[PDB]
Amino acid sequence: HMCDAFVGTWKLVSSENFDDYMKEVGVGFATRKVAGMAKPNMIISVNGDVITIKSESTFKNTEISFILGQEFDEVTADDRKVKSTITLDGGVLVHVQKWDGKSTTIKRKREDDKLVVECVMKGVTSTRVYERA
Ligand SMILES: CC(C)(C)c1cc(C(C)(C)C)c(O)c([C@@](O)(C(=O)O)C(F)(F)F)c1
Repeated sequence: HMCDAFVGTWKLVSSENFDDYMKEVGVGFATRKVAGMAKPNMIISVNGDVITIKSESTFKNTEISFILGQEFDEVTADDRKVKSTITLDGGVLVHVQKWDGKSTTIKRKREDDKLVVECVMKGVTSTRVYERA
């Protein structure tokens, strides 16, 4: 029953500061413009110890599967090759991506009927709000 409140299909309903987050990460102009326009769904499922997170949009369809605390290699939607570890910290899914001596953290949390995603790169934070589809 790890992660029960995250499981389901979620749709993006608001975004703040996402372009600036992407700039800080190093995403190029054209990808920022097209990715920033995306209205993704996020589909989260659990089977045993394996969590799967899919992101589906007109820009890209991506999927990660992982076990909490166990590092994995990820190719991000902007084509970074990163080493990722996802843990549960006080009910928050904390996703750390490492590449080229850099690091970014993406947190997913349940707040009321929303799934709130906070993306941090150095001092820049983007907040993305999803609701059930
Ligand atoms: C949906 C899409 C492809 C625009 C997208 C692209 C990225 C980048 C480019 C890797 C920064 C990203 O981080 C996120 C996400 O962080 C968000 O919604 O905030 C995630 F992962 F939660 F879906 C979405």
